[PDB]
Amino acid sequence: GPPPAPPLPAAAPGLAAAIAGAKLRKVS
Amino acid sequence: TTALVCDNGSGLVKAGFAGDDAPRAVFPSIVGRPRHSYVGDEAQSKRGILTLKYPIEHGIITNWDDMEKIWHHTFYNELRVAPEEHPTLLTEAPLNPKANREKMTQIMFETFNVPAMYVAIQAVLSLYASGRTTGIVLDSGDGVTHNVPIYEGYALPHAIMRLDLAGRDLTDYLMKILTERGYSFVTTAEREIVRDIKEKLCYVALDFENEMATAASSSSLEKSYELPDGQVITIGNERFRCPETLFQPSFIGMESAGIHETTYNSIMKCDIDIRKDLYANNVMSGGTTMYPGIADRMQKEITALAPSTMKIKIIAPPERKYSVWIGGSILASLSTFQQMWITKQEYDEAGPSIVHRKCF
Amino acid sequence: AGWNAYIDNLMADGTCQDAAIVGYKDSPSVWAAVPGKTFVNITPAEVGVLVGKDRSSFYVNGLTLGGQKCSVIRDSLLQDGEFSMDLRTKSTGGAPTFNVTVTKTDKTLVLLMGKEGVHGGLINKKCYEMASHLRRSQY
Ligand SMILES: Nc1ncnc2c1ncn2[C@@H]1O[C@H](COP(=O)(O)OP(=O)(O)OP(=O)(O)O)[C@@H](O)[C@H]1O
Ligand SMILES: [Ca+2]
Repeated sequence: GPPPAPPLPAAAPGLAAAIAGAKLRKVS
Repeated sequence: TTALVCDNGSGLVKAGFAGDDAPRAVFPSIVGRPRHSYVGDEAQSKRGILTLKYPIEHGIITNWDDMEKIWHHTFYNELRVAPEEHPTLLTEAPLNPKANREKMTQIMFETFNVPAMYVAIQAVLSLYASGRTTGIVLDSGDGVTHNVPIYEGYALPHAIMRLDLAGRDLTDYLMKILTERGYSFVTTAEREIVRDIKEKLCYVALDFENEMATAASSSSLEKSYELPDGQVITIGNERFRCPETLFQPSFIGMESAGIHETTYNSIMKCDIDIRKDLYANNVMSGGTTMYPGIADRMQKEITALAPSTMKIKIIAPPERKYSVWIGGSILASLSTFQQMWITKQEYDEAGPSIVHRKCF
Repeated sequence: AGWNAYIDNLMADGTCQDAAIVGYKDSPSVWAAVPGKTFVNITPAEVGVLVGKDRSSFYVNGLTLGGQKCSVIRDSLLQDGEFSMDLRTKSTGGAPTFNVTVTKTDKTLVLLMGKEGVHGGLINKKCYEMASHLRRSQY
């Protein structure tokens, strides 16, 4: 069985669809 | 506020603002010192009197003091921005060493005081510019050629392939074979003429052997190139022998695989389940993929290695000389990217090694 | 307190859909995992591939975690200064896929799977910080 745990520290449409919809603007 | 995108190439820096359709600045990756600093165009113009340094060799930053001069010039002189006001996307070569990634990160946060930064693989940005998140990119520039397979925006380092020649080598080879023809190119200005001939008049033959066989009798092959001063250079079979070297590196004496074989070898190193998607999303990027005929030849050669791909077209975007930069402009303009930046707070807490965790 | 508290910590910021602590020394077994998800079903054979001497065959068509097919993106799992591997799941039919990081401590593997759209960098950073804590704790 597991040993005891030490204490913790105390301190949809997808990416291609976003790319397609990025409307780049002329310079400028 | 507006993010910056800086694509650091062996030959050319492309820099500008995320969300723009083109880089605002494109200039040579050179720093010149006297000799007994100038950067970019002005170093070029004064090249005879300076020691010129190319801080990026085959895609890798090798001279950090001079690279810092290039970046300072990019921000202060070309873009005219205060880098402390702008999150900054930088590009890197495939397989860029860990210690180099860390130094770029340190310099951005400590020297330029950027509020946030990210480092993206150049080929991944070209894939995004083409509209895709999975595919394989042939990126061939001035100093380096790579094949980079990518799954959902993540490059797959185990499968990255390198061809040990690129555009500079092709310029040198065209100069050699035009010299054999009978011309002489002794000065720097004369070399730049050869590079322009390469960019204007060279092409990839679909059937190289037949093109050589029929060259002497062709009525369409020979082309002339007239300089503003009226000098004329005529070129014949050198038009297609030059870029043939990408498929046959033996033309410049090397035993290396050509670009069709590196592409096939790279895909074969990837998961069986993604290979068909890689073949169907095989994207050309970089200046050295601009030769007319390159996609048709790649298709022919890939079909011989992988017959299942007979009907599959190579993707050769019209904007591929600048697709790395454009993909970076798209990426850094998206809301999905807000989470991706390394913030100053993250850097203060973790130090430069944070780039290993966050940027892949 | 036990290992379930570790799963709560890893899940607290809302970026991950699954998390596990798996022993590979002393007690080889799943010490804690998110109930009803994927990592709870990790097998000893799958742990064997993660930590095994063959670092090449998992590029033929991947590896599995709880039966979920994944592709290896970066493998530095057996390197003492890095101790991490990044993967992304594989699907059929264009169903969503997810980034995964595995890190290796003295006794454990820590596994994390992002929610849809969560970047692999965020998942790697969180897994690496947890493994760093465990290693500092002699685990
Ligand atoms: N139309 C063209 N036909 C053939 N070669 C071209 C064309 N346009 C540019 N090149 C070549 O492309 C190279 C520059 O490409 P690019 O800007 O992609 O490289 P870079 O980013 O500076 O370098 P690298 O990517 O190798 O670090 C030069 O060798 C140049 O001569
Ligand atoms: Ca480049």
